[PDB]
Amino acid sequence: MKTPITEAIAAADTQGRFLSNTELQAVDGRFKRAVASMEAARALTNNAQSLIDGAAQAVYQKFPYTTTMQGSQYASTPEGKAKCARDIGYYLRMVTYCLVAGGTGPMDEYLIAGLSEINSTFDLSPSWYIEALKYIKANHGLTGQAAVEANAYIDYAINALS
Amino acid sequence: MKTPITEAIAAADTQGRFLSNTELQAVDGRFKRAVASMEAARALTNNAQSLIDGAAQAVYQKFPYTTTMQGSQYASTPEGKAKCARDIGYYLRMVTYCLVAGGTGPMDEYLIAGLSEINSTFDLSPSWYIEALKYIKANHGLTGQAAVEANAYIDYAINALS
Amino acid sequence: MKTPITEAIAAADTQGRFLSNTELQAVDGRFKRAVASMEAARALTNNAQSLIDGAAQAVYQKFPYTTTMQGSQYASTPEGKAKCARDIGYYLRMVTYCLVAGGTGPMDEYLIAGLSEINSTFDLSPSWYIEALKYIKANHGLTGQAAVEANAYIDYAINALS
Amino acid sequence: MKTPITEAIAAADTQGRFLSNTELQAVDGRFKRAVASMEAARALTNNAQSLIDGAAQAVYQKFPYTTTMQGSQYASTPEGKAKCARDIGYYLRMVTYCLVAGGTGPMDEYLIAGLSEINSTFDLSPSWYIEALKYIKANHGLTGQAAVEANAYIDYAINALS
Amino acid sequence: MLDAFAKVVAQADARGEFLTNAQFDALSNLVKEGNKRLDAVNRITSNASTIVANAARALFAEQPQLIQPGGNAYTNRRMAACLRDMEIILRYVTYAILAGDSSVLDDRCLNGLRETYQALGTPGSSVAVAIQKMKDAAIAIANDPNGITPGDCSALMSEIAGYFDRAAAAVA
Amino acid sequence: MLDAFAKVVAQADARGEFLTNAQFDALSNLVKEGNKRLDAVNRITSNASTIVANAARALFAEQPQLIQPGGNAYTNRRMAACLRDMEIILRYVTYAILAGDSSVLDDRCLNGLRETYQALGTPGSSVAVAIQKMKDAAIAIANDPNGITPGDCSALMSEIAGYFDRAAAAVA
Amino acid sequence: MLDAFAKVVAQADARGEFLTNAQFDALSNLVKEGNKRLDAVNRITSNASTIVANAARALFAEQPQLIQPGGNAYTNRRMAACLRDMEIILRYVTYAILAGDSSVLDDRCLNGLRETYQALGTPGSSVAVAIQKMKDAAIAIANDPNGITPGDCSALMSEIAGYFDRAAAAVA
Amino acid sequence: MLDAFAKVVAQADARGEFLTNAQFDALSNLVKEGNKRLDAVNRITSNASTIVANAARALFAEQPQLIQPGGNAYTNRRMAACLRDMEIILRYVTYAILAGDSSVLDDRCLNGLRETYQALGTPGSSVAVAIQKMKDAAIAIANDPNGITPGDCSALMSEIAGYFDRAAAAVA
Amino acid sequence: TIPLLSYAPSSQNQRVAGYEVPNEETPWRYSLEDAVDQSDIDELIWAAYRQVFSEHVVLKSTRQPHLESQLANRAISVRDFIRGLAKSETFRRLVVETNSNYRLVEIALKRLLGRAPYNKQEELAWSIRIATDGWQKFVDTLVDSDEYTQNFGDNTVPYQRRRYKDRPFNLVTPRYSDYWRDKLE
Ligand SMILES: CCC1=C(C)/C(=C/C2=NC(=C\c3[nH]c(/C=C4\NC(=O)[C@H](C)[C@H]4CC)c(C)c3CCC(=O)O)/C(CCC(=O)O)=C2C)NC1=O
Ligand SMILES: CCC1=C(C)/C(=C/C2=NC(=C\c3[nH]c(/C=C4\NC(=O)[C@H](C)[C@H]4CC)c(C)c3CCC(=O)O)/C(CCC(=O)O)=C2C)NC1=O
Ligand SMILES: CCC1=C(C)/C(=C/C2=NC(=C\c3[nH]c(/C=C4\NC(=O)[C@H](C)[C@H]4CC)c(C)c3CCC(=O)O)/C(CCC(=O)O)=C2C)NC1=O
Ligand SMILES: CCC1=C(C)/C(=C/C2=NC(=C\c3[nH]c(/C=C4\NC(=O)[C@H](C)[C@H]4CC)c(C)c3CCC(=O)O)/C(CCC(=O)O)=C2C)NC1=O
Ligand SMILES: CCC1=C(C)/C(=C/C2=NC(=C\c3[nH]c(/C=C4\NC(=O)[C@H](C)[C@H]4CC)c(C)c3CCC(=O)O)/C(CCC(=O)O)=C2C)NC1=O
Ligand SMILES: CCC1=C(C)/C(=C/C2=NC(=C\c3[nH]c(/C=C4\NC(=O)[C@H](C)[C@H]4CC)c(C)c3CCC(=O)O)/C(CCC(=O)O)=C2C)NC1=O
Ligand SMILES: CCC1=C(C)/C(=C/C2=NC(=C\c3[nH]c(/C=C4\NC(=O)[C@H](C)[C@H]4CC)c(C)c3CCC(=O)O)/C(CCC(=O)O)=C2C)NC1=O
Ligand SMILES: CCC1=C(C)/C(=C/C2=NC(=C\c3[nH]c(/C=C4\NC(=O)[C@H](C)[C@H]4CC)c(C)c3CCC(=O)O)/C(CCC(=O)O)=C2C)NC1=O
Ligand SMILES: CCC1=C(C)/C(=C/C2=NC(=C\c3[nH]c(/C=C4\NC(=O)[C@H](C)[C@H]4CC)c(C)c3CCC(=O)O)/C(CCC(=O)O)=C2C)NC1=O
Ligand SMILES: CCC1=C(C)/C(=C/C2=NC(=C\c3[nH]c(/C=C4\NC(=O)[C@H](C)[C@H]4CC)c(C)c3CCC(=O)O)/C(CCC(=O)O)=C2C)NC1=O
Ligand SMILES: CCC1=C(C)/C(=C/C2=NC(=C\c3[nH]c(/C=C4\NC(=O)[C@H](C)[C@H]4CC)c(C)c3CCC(=O)O)/C(CCC(=O)O)=C2C)NC1=O
Ligand SMILES: CCC1=C(C)/C(=C/C2=NC(=C\c3[nH]c(/C=C4\NC(=O)[C@H](C)[C@H]4CC)c(C)c3CCC(=O)O)/C(CCC(=O)O)=C2C)NC1=O
Repeated sequence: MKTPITEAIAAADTQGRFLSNTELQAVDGRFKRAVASMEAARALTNNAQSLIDGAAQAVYQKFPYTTTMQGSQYASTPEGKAKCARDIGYYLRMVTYCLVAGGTGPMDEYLIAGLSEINSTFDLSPSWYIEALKYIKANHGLTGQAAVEANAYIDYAINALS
Repeated sequence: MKTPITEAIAAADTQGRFLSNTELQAVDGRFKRAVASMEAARALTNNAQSLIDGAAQAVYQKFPYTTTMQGSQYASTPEGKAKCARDIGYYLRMVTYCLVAGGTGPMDEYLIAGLSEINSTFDLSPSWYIEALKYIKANHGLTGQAAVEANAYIDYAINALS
Repeated sequence: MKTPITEAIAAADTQGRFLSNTELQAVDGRFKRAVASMEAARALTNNAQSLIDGAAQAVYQKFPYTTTMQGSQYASTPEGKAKCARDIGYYLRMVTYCLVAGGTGPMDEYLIAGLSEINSTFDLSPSWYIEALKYIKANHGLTGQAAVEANAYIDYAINALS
Repeated sequence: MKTPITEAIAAADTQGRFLSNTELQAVDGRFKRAVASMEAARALTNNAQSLIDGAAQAVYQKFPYTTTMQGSQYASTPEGKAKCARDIGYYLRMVTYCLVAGGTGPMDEYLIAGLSEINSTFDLSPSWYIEALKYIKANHGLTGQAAVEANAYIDYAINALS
Repeated sequence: MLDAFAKVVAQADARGEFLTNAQFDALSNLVKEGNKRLDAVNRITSNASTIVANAARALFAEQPQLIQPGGNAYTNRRMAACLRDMEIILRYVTYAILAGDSSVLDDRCLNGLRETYQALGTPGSSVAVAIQKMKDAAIAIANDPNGITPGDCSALMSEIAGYFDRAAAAVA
Repeated sequence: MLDAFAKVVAQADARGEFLTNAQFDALSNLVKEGNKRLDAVNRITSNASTIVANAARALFAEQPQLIQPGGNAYTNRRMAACLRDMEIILRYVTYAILAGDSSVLDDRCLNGLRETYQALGTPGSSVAVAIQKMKDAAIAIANDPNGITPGDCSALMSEIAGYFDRAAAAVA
Repeated sequence: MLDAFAKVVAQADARGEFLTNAQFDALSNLVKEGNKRLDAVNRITSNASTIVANAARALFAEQPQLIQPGGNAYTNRRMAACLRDMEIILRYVTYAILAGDSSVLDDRCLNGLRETYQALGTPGSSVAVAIQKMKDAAIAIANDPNGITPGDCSALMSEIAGYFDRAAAAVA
Repeated sequence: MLDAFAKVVAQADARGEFLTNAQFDALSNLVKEGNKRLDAVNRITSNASTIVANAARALFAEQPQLIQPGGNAYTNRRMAACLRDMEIILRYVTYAILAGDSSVLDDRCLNGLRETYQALGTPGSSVAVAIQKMKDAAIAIANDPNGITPGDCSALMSEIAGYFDRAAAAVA
Repeated sequence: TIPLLSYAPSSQNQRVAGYEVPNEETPWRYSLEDAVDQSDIDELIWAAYRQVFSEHVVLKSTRQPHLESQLANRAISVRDFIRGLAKSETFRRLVVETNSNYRLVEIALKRLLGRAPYNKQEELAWSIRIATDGWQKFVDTLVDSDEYTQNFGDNTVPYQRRRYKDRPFNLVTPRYSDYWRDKLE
């Protein structure tokens, strides 16, 4: 996975050499930022229950048609509302995982990989997820450099959906 | 492009052989079908304006929110309505091109290639064009084998967008 | 084999695409030509014993040294006559197989492949078989486009040998 | 290994052709020059013990400062003296194989290959063996062609080490 | 790389007998009923995307373990792979239908597929049930009697079902 | 590459207007004489070997410098190469005839062929003469009025000559 | 190839549940002990060549059968190979130390290592002895504390010994 | 690939002992009879085409099922392949004869060839018979005392026969 | 550092010679040498993507935009495009990380070079190439082998050399073997 530690290790493995001081400096920077990163991850996960529901309602408000006009792609049925909750929960869980991993690795492996391929087959408009992630970026409740890390990952997902 | 004529020629070219009776029989079948193909293309282009207008209204009825929701991606503004007409006209024009070419070549080289990237970047939901092409498939006003051919190419576009 | 249907299948398989109307039109052309192809095949097979013997005598007359000059690569012995008859019969039998298959597949798999190696190692000058095939091409006993098809496959064999 | 016979075989095999007269001439030359080389090999094996003893004393005298420093990479201790004798013997033992093989094949297979990494890790200076083998090179007791061919192999090894 | 024609020609070449009248009249029947075959394959290929998508929705509804976290059809990359595999099976079956022979299907798709699935751990039984769902959907849409010149082609539909069944049994 | 149908479609797409009635009529005229195009290609391809052989013997008789020692078409290896390239030109021209357009001929065979011969040191003028020999031989064989349903195929024969001329002018 | 953070995240992804408070405190402890890990890898990498070479000197004498004629370390080339493989194991172990888990050691190495040597004809038991001798060398060089603020780094030494033992047991 | 001299030096290196007198005189005997070895390989390779052709005629005379339609070397393709494989075995055994050892023959020709023929359907027994036919041919052509300075070379022909036999036993 | 330990080659279809005209099972030859129009160049690029990565894993994120533009402007040879696919990070994550060196030799040989391993000894023989030189250098030498230059020149997409009555490598070899499935449930 695209974790800072593993990225340094792979860079050294490409050249078949023992870990040079450059890689060690990189991982040291990761450890120094990890305090803020882990506090941000804790904050997001302990507020996750409110965030997921709020994002669901936000997308329902921004796209009223997604709540009314019939179709499996829409949340016209309670089953569809469950699907919506499940998927926005997936996104929130992945962002917390990326926050703790220190890189985009987790969301790239479990979400972004082939995201475009399937969101067209099942006819899930990416704009829905875009708006939901924007809500989460506005109500995350983090501050300072913790906030900057979390918002960076959220926006990575936003740009990937687009 | 993947025109029957060119397809057989390329198949013989990669095998470094003069065109044998197999390829000649294939292109003969193409010429036998060409009479109906040309008939179908004539029919589609002679009533092109009616088909374009009807398809526009069809998507406006199936998706009411696209006619009111503010934003550039929607046709709430008259400019957007003009753009929508232009696009569905493009689709119909390519259908006629494919009918004349006897293959999917034109469609792949002028529409399908990179279709996902454009419909994702400008936030143009594929379902819109899906519904438009369904209307065209229902109102084409063809009969017999000619209708079969046109329907097949329209559905190729539909499945390519999906 | 290189049969038209299978050739279209393989062409679509290399690109991983379902059989679009291009392939379907090719197979339709094969079926439309099948009427004449089957006529020609029946004509060649029902008269497959007079022509084989006639071609043997034709080669003996054009090249009198091939049945009198001493050696093992000649038809002077009765066993040599049997082998010569078997060879001309093989060419005619392969042409009929290609006529029924619709394509040159049978010819390539059972005859054309490795033709030069055998004609060079066993001292079988191609000219002998060229003349034999010319005799068959002149006395096949067909008319119209069926005659065209017979005289196309036999000429392919001629231009492959030499 | 890189024997003249073997090299000709390999050159013919990579082309896929039967042995032409060029290769046969080369192997003939090998046999013609294999009279003197085999004589030299016989001579050097029959007096092998005396010549290795002389070479051992030669290196002890040329490098007494290594002969006195205590350590694993030195012959100062009696166990190290035994090791030094065996390795000097190894060089002579390989030179006889080289003489019989008529090529540099044994040199590359039993030594030379990875000489740098060994002389870097154990740091056993090649100069030790080089001085011993120069003693051998003058005292070998060959004459004429035997002497010059043996000298050629010996100096190939010496210049290869450096 | 065989079709019906190549199959019969290969038998005839193995025996070494000139094509018999019986073989000729046995293949003329195939050509005479070729337009029906072409229509069937055209209908299945025209609805390919919808067929695979609907069957996939049904499969994940009947076996939720696949789409639950930790299942083999989770993480959205493996979901894409699963959809791709379903459409691949449909594609090779379509090849088999148009050819009229199972040679292509057994030469490329069903030549040891079990081993790959077995090694990766992908549940083969679930794949089989998915193929069967695709079978019923496709056969129904192709045999839809309204919208085409009528005729009796139950035999061809049974052959299509046989191809789907062959794949489902060979992978499971 | 663009065949005739593809060429008209591509031009219409570049301008951005549905194919007009005049273009439709032109394409209908082309398909009305399509059988003639197919017959011509069949006749030329079945005599390929004889065409190239006769033209080669004539070329070496008219320009002996090629087969003289020290010339370009000598040493029996370059003779093989010369025959191979002559038949290559014939093959791509036959492709062009069947297509109805010179795009394939101009994209693979004569595309950057002048530079190739100029670097190799072969006389391009002689190559042009060889192509002309092939032109007369092939046009005679293809326009042979005995053996098939009578009619006027002169327009197509002129088109075939045009392809050969295009190659001959592009190599020299 | 995973790291500590990625390992816990992967287990959490299999479970499909947000990172628990317990996991958070575990990773916080891992970050708390980061500086010592970095120091250890820096120190071992600065002396890597000397470490392996010194251990090798002793290994060949304590196992003379390998360097006697007919043994697996005999000849210059195979001696070079043995040194090379010792250094390879050391390199992948250093990778593992920085990672914090033995995942890298088992992924691109130690996956069938015993079988490879067994097919090559190398005695696996002797390889195990070599790995253990290397293990002693490495634990010693990392556990010679001087020149830096002291701490109880015994945990790091124990986990390094665990990595070396894992390799030794995997090859024998 | 080890020839005779390389084989003895390799065995001596494994033992770690200077080349023994016995091995010296063995290789000296080989060199004294070297002209005979060279002449044998020269005769076999100079008649390679005729050897393979005559052996092929004999094979198809003794086993007519091969050239009967629907057999195992029927069709020009499989005929060419059978001729090719006969010549290939001859080529690698000639290599072995010049070398003086069978290492090349068992490493680059007979190294799994039995499995290849098991899968292909080619009879291993029949190819062994063919190898024996070529053995008789090569032994007879080399044993033509007319045209060469005479002497007793049957001893050297016995090992050529041995190499042919080794191939025949290894192929099935 | 060491002359790669010699391996004994086994008889294979690719090693054998055969005077066959192309079959319907012919691999199909995607050659950029003709400098075909952009639409056909798309097919060629897709075939290389289909070979280095499997059809299964070639998604949008896998697609390198730079590579798409590379092989469009008659740039570095198709061989170098293949090498770029091979050394790309997504390939290392998908293949290199999920297999051991011994299996990696087999996978890369089947896909990049297009021939199966000659024998287990060859799998061992090039495993060290991966280790000492580095995976990037291993694929470098893999596509810089004399065999490769003969097999696919420069502008020819790699293909299975000749799977005559043989299962295609893609359909017999998974992305990773069941051995790594121990990390899966
Ligand atoms: C962990 C990585 C991962 C992701 C992201 C994922 C997404 C995912 N969402 C899906 C569907 C869906 N997702 C939704 C969600 C929504 N409905 C709405 O109204 C909203 C706008 C929206 C929430 C924001 C719906 C309704 C479907 C069903 C689509 C259908 O049946 O047609 C499906 C198809 C199968 C299904 O119906 O569940 C997948 C695979 N699966 C994964 O394994
Ligand atoms: C010839 C092949 C071809 C296609 C297919 C194509 C699509 C295409 N559609 C576009 C925009 C657009 N397409 C629409 C279409 C629609 N609006 C609606 O409400 C409907 C639901 C729908 C019609 C069915 C609209 C409104 C825009 C402008 C969007 C924007 O600027 O944000 C644009 C952006 C440039 C522009 O604004 O024109 C492209 C490139 N372009 C091409 O060259
Ligand atoms: C179906 C594909 C196929 C072909 C074409 C084929 C041809 C073929 N013809 C052969 C021989 C032969 N063919 C002839 C034929 C002729 N004698 C004459 O006087 C005439 C001029 C001429 C007939 C036109 C002769 C004499 C031989 C024997 C050659 C010899 O043993 O020297 C042989 C040598 C092996 C035979 O008995 O052992 C082959 C392989 N075999 C095949 O499997
Ligand atoms: C052209 C013939 C062909 C077949 C049949 C084929 C199968 C095939 N499917 C694969 C992956 C896969 N196949 C599936 C399939 C499924 N997951 C599910 O939940 C379902 C039960 C099932 C779909 C119905 C999945 C999820 C993967 C990805 C596995 C992974 O990367 O972890 C792989 C792994 C290597 C790769 O990704 O390229 C192969 C080889 N490949 C082929 O080339
Ligand atoms: C490009 C390839 C191609 C297509 C697509 C094609 C269509 C085609 N289908 C036809 C007939 C037909 N199609 C059917 C098919 C069916 N009967 C049923 O009950 C089913 C619902 C369906 C089968 C699944 C039948 C019975 C006929 C009339 C008899 C015949 O010619 O086959 C006909 C002849 C009569 C007519 O004009 O309707 C054409 C031209 N022809 C072609 O050459
Ligand atoms: C395998 C593909 C295929 C071929 C090859 C084919 C040949 C073919 N050519 C035909 C006619 C013809 N062929 C010619 C040909 C010529 N007239 C001349 O004066 C020239 C010497 C020569 C052309 C260079 C003409 C004029 C016709 C009648 C009109 C036409 O159909 O084009 C006909 C119809 C009349 C008949 O012969 O029964 C057929 C079936 N049909 C096919 O489906
Ligand atoms: C994935 C990590 C990795 C490992 C583990 C690896 C090991 C490895 N070591 C090898 C050789 C070897 N390895 C040794 C090692 C030893 N010699 C001894 O005397 C000792 C008993 C032992 C050290 C303690 C030797 C001597 C050879 C050469 C064998 C020969 O050529 O005969 C080979 C044989 C093929 C070759 O030389 O390329 C492999 C695959 N390569 C790798 O890429
Ligand atoms: C058959 C080809 C072959 C060669 C050439 C060879 C060289 C060789 N020399 C070695 C060591 C050695 N070489 C010496 C030699 C010397 N000490 C001195 O003071 C002198 C100046 C000098 C004699 C010239 C010593 C003392 C060792 C042992 C070092 C150790 O084990 O640490 C070793 C290490 C293992 C061992 O002791 O055997 C090898 C492998 N090995 C081979 O298989
Ligand atoms: C570029 C890579 C890199 C390195 C090499 C690095 C080393 C490093 N080690 C440190 C301290 C330290 N290192 C140790 C470690 C140890 N305790 C022991 O008993 C052992 C002997 C040893 C483990 C090997 C301790 C206890 C401290 C001081 C307290 C602490 O920083 O946690 C410190 C903080 C104070 C200082 O500068 O000394 C740094 C920066 N930092 C880096 O970013
Ligand atoms: C360098 C060592 C080497 C050998 C020997 C070898 C054998 C070999 N022979 C082959 C072909 C073949 N080999 C035979 C063999 C025979 N049929 C018979 O009736 C005879 C008894 C026998 C001749 C002695 C046939 C019939 C084929 C053709 C297979 C086919 O086209 O279907 C093939 C198939 C693939 C190909 O043609 O490339 C191999 C691998 N390959 C090698 O690399
Ligand atoms: C270019 C490679 C090369 C070849 C081909 C070669 C052959 C060769 N064979 C020779 C003699 C000979 N050749 C034979 C061989 C035979 N005795 C028999 O009964 C058999 C019929 C036959 C075995 C083929 C004998 C007995 C001698 C005389 C003694 C000898 O020199 O070996 C001689 C010495 C006298 C002469 O010039 O003829 C040479 C040079 N030498 C070479 O360097
Ligand atoms: C080193 C990184 C890099 C750059 C920068 C680059 C540029 C680049 N852009 C290209 C295409 C293109 N670029 C455009 C660009 C534009 N059309 C417009 O109306 C706009 C004003 C403008 C966008 C801002 C178009 C339309 C093409 C397609 C031309 C064609 O292939 O037909 C091409 C042709 C081949 C290809 O598509 O790859 C190159 C080489 N290529 C590279 O490898």
